[PDB]
Amino acid sequence: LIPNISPDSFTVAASTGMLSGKSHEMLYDAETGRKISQLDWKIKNVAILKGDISWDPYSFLTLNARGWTSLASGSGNMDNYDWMNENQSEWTDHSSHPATNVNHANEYDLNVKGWLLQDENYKAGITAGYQETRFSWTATGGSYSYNNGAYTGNFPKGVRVIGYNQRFSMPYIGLAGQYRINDFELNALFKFSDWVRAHDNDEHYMRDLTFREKTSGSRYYGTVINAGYYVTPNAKVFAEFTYSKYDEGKGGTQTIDAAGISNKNYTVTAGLQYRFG
Amino acid sequence: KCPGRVVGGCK
Ligand SMILES: CCCCCCCCOCCOCCOCCOCCO
Repeated sequence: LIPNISPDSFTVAASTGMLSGKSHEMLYDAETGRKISQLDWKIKNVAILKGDISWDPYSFLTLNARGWTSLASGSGNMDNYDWMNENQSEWTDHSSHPATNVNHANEYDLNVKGWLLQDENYKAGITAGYQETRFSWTATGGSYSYNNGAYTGNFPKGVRVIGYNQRFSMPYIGLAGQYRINDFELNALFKFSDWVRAHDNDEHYMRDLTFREKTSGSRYYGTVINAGYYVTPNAKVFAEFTYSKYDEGKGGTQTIDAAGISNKNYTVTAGLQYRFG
Repeated sequence: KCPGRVVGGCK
């Protein structure tokens, strides 16, 4: 059958707000599993713009493209701990880099929703999609405690020390629900994957080393919740909260195992949704 | 060898 092309089958949304979260760049001894290295990359505050395009070609089927992107460089933090001494549990080395920027971040999520239950107030379905999320940081300056506190001091202000990028991609499955009572509307979504593929890239500028890691078959959990009010029949003002957790996977390391790549993130935004027609 | 650390020279 020929999909619905009526203007009212089409809805667009945009919101703005903030993204925050934390990533981990991990290294383990591939024999004992002993954690030898851990860099924690913080996303403290990044302004984002979030977009959504949704089309209902059929009553039971919605096609959706959504994502968000950083509006400018944001603030972050990085800490780098290393366990060089196999005998000792405490770390031998630590550097701290408060002057770490989140250069950019984004996410894209292309999905379908198959609506299986519906009445006047409630629509519920199964969703499946493809999603990718990327973050980029640059750590500059900072301080260090090396070789069990034998060497301590600071790195030169503004000098870039480590550059780091992560990306996670996956197909996911989920449950989506939509409640509408008069002018109030609530949407809730729960997403999951058991097959995340992750990559990262690390430029150690003071060692002229580039590291690359990749893992596959790791888990993801995500939620989306939004609530809003229709101020016209076609226009809804709303707020939205999202949470995503990319569990650590186990994979290989490259220098130009065993590596772990992980992330959690949150967004809080507010905006407007508009249905045509 | 120095894993992770900002500077190498682990000898
Ligand atoms: C495409 C037919 C639906 C078949 C269901 C299979 C589910 C697999 O997930 C694929 C997700 O990709 C769907 C692409 O979504 C389209 C988004 O763009 C539409 C906005 O105009």
